[PDB]
Amino acid sequence: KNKCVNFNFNGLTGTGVLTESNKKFLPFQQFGRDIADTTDAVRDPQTLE
Amino acid sequence: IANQFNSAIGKIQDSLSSTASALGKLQDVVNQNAQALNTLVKQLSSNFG
Repeated sequence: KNKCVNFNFNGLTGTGVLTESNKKFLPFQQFGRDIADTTDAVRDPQTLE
Repeated sequence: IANQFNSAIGKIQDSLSSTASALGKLQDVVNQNAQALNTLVKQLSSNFG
């Protein structure tokens, strides 16, 4: 976290800096999207944060 | 003439304090440029096929 990485979450490849979010996903959600229709938050599949 | 000028400047302060829409020409420029930057962001959501 807090470093620039080439992430891949469940095939969602991308370049970004990860950070601990306060966005409250309801149980059924795994990705959150921006106004530009791009993912700006994700649930980690091993640690459910 | 001095009292009339001083009283007429008093109405400029009162008008600009009272009515919301006085600077409509300038806010409409800020609104047009912001609406264009928002339309340009929303267009990243288009599939184009």
